[PDB]
Amino acid sequence: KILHRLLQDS
Amino acid sequence: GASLTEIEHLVQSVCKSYRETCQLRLEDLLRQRSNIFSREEVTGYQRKSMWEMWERCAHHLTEAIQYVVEFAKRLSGFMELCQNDQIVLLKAGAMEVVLVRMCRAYNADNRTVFFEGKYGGMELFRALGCSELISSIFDFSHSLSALHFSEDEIALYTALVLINAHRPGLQEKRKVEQLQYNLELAFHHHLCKTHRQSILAKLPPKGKLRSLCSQHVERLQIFQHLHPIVVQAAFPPLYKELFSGG
Ligand SMILES: CCc1cc(O)c2ccccc2n1
Ligand code: NA
Repeated sequence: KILHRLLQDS
Repeated sequence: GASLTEIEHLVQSVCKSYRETCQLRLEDLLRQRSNIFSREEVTGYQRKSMWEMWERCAHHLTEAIQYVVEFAKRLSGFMELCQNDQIVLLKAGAMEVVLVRMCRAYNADNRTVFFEGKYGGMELFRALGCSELISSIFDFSHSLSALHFSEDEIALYTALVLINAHRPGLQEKRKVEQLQYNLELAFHHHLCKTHRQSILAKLPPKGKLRSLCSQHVERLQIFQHLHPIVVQAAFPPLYKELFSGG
């Protein structure tokens, strides 16, 4: 969950 | 099939990505070296409960990892890999990059590390009940400090620690091998240009970084068995994603 969010947040 | 001009651009790009994603400027860490925890403060840390100390350490590790994620996102070619591969590389390598970055916050002159605003010895961490893991990390940081890395060398070396084509689970293994080969050229080109090729033989083997990460997960499992609700209710969600499996 967290890792996907950090990688998506541009 | 990268050229010399492209290799020099990659060196500058990695060094820039690293400078931008440092939690602490090296000059700030060096300027704090005389700011050492007193004996009363060390005693205070040693009297903390095992659970309070584990939560504080997991919070500090999580903050450091967040910067590594940002370093990866800025790293030329990383965002071009598929999301599965981005996650495989960060799950396997984030802690390894933090372990290498930690040598900047380690003062080899008195064997102290910058933690929660001041420098303290390994005795600061006695309440965790993972003496072997702590001493191995301090030994590792002491050995890296002996290499006298420049900020540009840490930048290039940490890019390679992260871009590792051997991680199990990579779907686009060839694409990662190509990025790893280009970063290896950038690193070795920089060392060659600055007459620092002697450090190549002095770098830790990949097995060393693997051993330290494995010891961390093992000590986490022991703590989790003793205080499961502390982990569930009070550990950072990113920390659990990387080291507990969610
Ligand atoms: C001489 C190679 C070597 C072997 C290690 O375990 C190391 C551990 C930490 C830093 C550098 C190291 N370098
Ligand atoms: Na150091």
